[PDB]
Amino acid sequence: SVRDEIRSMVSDSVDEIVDGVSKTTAEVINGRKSIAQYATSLIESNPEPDNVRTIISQPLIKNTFLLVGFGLEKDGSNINNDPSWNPGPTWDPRVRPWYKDAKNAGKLVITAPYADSASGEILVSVATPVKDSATGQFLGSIFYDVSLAELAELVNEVKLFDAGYVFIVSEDGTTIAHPKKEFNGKPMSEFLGESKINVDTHQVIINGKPYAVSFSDVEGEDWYVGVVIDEEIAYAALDELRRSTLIHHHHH
Amino acid sequence: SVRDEIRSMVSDSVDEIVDGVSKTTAEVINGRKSIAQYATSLIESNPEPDNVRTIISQPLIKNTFLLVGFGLEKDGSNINNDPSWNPGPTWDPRVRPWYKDAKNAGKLVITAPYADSASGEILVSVATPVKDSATGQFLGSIFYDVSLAELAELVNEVKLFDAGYVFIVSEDGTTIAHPKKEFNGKPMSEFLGESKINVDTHQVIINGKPYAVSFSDVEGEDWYVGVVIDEEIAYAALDELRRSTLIHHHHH
Repeated sequence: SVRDEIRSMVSDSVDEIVDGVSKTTAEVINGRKSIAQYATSLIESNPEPDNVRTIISQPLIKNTFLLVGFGLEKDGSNINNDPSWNPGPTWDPRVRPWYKDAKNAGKLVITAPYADSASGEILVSVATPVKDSATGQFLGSIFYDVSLAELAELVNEVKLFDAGYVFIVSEDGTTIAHPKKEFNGKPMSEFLGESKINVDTHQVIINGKPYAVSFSDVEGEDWYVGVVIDEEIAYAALDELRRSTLIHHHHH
Repeated sequence: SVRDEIRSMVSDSVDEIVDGVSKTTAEVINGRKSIAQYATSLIESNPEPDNVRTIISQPLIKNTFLLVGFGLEKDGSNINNDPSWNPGPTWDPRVRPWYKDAKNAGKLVITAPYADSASGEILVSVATPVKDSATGQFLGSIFYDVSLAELAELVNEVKLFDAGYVFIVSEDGTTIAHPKKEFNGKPMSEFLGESKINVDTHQVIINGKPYAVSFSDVEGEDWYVGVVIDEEIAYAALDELRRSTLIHHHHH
């Protein structure tokens, strides 16, 4: 009954992977949100353009986000942290989804996926409203852009026996991050066949071949981490481990 | 040969635990170092006391560190982020280990454990020198205090089968964080018997009982994570898992 022991380990492995990655993802994303909130709070204390630039141009900010910009309600001007960035002459921050999301929420949010103004790539942004200390009046919003390809790479650093991959979706099945960039912002049905999240681990047929799919909620956003695993490949990897370990122990 | 399979899983589990925790620890500590560097860089841009206070008094800073203070070379004054903190009337930041460590290193460092001036608790600090923009002359140093009890709790969040615990030591065997506060800053021999780090997983006798001990380097500091595990307890936990899984599968 070795086949049984290993098949059981595969099934359990699928669940432990998705649970672990959802915890990892929550930690990373919450960390970035906290950095964004800190920068925003400093800006609210003194929103003078030079001070804004100093706050958003430090290595921590440059390395944590793709791009950061503060758009002003008064005139649609912006202060950003990349002199090379140019969204075109008619760009108005006040009509962008990050700006409206933050304005309407009145607190830090993460946007749904949308197409970047300059690059056209699908991304999400952490977005915060800026209120002046004295009056609490809306001065504008700040975006902190998040690369979805980077997020996909990050969650796939997990060991998966070469048997599949991890992805992130929102509660309605919208793809947040897939190893294949083409699916970002698109319905997960485009790569899973299934359109809605079924949290219980289950089999799915893709390209006429069976895969195990499982999900786990991400605490802090309305996202889930999903995994797609070829259990035949996983079984082989684990069986190899078992045999290799035995042999090695005979001579050590 | 079920005993063999499980004993093997225990041995492998010991190693995977220490490796995983050392990766986790590196990530968390590097994150805190990056936040400290960011705050320091903002302060260097404008070290006026009110601006310093604004930078260090935000929730992110308050929540990431126990306490933050900027000590001045000129007169031994300080600006800190806790009006309730009082180290006594003769406290001079310029003679403290965090201050000298940062001054001498000329870059961000983490101190060896030392006794806090106000509380007497053993802690470590992230410490950074502050140089003025124009002249690059030393203005003073900033400490960002790290709770060792919190760090011990953090690294012990890992699942250990109720079979033992995780700790952190520096390369010379000095305890950085132990679940039992009494050992912090003391030689690891006080709880392990062994005085030097042996990275290969090995058996150690403690209180006349055998334990498996393993270590893994932490990238970014001269620290190691160690684990002490009762393999008899671990075997039982894993055997229970195997049996429970089998039974559950018979009816599901």
